[PDB]
Amino acid sequence: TRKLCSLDNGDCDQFCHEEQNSVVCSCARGYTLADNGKACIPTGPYPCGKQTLE
Amino acid sequence: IVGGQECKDGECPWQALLINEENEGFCGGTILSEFYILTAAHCLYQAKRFKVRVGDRNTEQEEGGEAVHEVEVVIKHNRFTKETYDFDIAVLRLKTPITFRMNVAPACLPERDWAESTLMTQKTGIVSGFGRTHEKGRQSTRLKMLEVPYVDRNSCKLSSSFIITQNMFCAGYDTKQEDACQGDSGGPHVTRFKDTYFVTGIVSWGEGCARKGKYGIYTKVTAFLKWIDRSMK
Ligand SMILES: O=C(c1cc2c(ccc[n+]2[O-])s1)N1CCN(S(=O)(=O)c2cc3cc(Cl)ccc3[nH]2)CC1
Ligand SMILES: [Ca+2]
Ligand SMILES: [Ca+2]
Repeated sequence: TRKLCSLDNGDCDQFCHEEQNSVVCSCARGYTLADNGKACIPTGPYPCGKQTLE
Repeated sequence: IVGGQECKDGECPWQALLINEENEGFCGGTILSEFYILTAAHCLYQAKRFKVRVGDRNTEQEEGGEAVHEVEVVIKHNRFTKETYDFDIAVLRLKTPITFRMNVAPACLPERDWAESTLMTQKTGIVSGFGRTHEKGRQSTRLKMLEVPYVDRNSCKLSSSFIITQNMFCAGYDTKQEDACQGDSGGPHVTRFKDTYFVTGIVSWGEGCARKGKYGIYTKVTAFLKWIDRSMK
């Protein structure tokens, strides 16, 4: 039965690692982890991985 | 690319094009950062001196967003074997840094274990390029993209006349007439997760293009993450 990172990516936006028996989230370079510890906020324009919108 | 669709404005911004002396595209690349381009080692023998163009979607017209960059350092993998295309990966350090802008932006590098259990178990990734539109054909003048399903290691080995090493994975279609093809090599294979694209592979080889019962073979980027990290210094 799916738990932690195996359940919808641990609610993380990007990387998910199971430290102990709980989820630790983290983000690609050019992102920071939000206060909720789950979402990844781009720290500039043109962060990696995003189609360009202007 | 055989089949697929055009990359529309802003949709394939991590794409780079290695161009020869005659200013003609011979291979793709993926933008990793303002200085580093990811490509296949086998592309490094398809021309003497080459540059890198970014921001192009139509090689027949200058929509004023294109830039060419000279290569400063080429780091080819020391175990590349031309006979089997194993370790088909290289990094280019550019002389001058890329300016990110519309149609120009890097793809993310994933973390290894997460990528293997989360990215490579998605249904599909996206491969893009300016290469041939069919086996016999001419190179596309428009940048194209194609969604390709990941294929089971086992099925792929059964299908291939050449050895598929652990440094390679297969993607594409058994019968459907859609595939990468010559000129696309070295280009990106990326996998979307939520709304972010990660680099998962490099276009490497196939037996022809889009043949029934054959697939496309891509260098497995996740086997090389440490190596890429090293090369970028
Ligand atoms: O059949 C071969 C092979 C020679 C090989 C292969 C594997 C190991 C060793 N050798 O010598 S495949 N060709 C013909 C097809 N071309 S290609 O058109 O440049 C090409 C690159 C490519 C990449 C993908 Cl992902 C799919 C189809 C492709 N065709 C690639 C080369
Ligand atoms: Ca153009
Ligand atoms: Ca096929």
